[PDB]
Amino acid sequence: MNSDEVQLIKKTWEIPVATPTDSGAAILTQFFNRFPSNLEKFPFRDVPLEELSGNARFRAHAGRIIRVFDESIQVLGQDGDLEKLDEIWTKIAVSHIPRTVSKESYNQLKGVILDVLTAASSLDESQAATWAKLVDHVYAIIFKAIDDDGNAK
Ligand code: HEM
Ligand SMILES: [Cl-]
Ligand SMILES: [Mg+2]
Ligand SMILES: [Mg+2]
Repeated sequence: MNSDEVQLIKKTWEIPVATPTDSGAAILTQFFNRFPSNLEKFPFRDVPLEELSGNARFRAHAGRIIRVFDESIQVLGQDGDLEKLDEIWTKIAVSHIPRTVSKESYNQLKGVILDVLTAASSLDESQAATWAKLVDHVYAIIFKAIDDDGNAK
């Protein structure tokens, strides 16, 4: 990723990261609206869709997605970037093994994250592609740590 691309990610991230609560809720509500089976993994599985963002555990997970991306973006373009991303995302992958989060489930979330960011920062196609390169990189890291069903390899 060239220096222009890193800068673009950093600068466009400033908008959605300014509001972790709303931005994370946009991601996670969309995930559950499109792909409701994923609700069942959480303790808030029976909370009505319109009430999800009021649930504290929903808010915690929503905020985690934003914060982990923020941590990831912070390391870009500087020494140790690849190592630090591998660390971050390997740990995320292993953390979900006890919840059998499948590769399909991750891929469901992937498209929703990119959708939310594209809208939030008004990304053009080229800018969205730069974001997709980052996300695909981190997904490579996740996916070398799990089988298709989300178990350890
Ligand atoms: C960008 C992707 C994601 C990130 C960064 C993320 C991050 C996290 C983190 C940091 C935790 C806390 C782990 C702990 O208890 O120590 C967590 C828990 C959890 N995540 Fe994710 N997650 C992601 C995607 C997903 C997906 C796709 C699902 C699918 C349903 C999911 C389901 C869960 C569940 C069920 C928990 C445990 C909740 C509980 O124990 O009450 N996550 N996630
Ligand atoms: Cl579903
Ligand atoms: Mg297996
Ligand atoms: Mg099994």
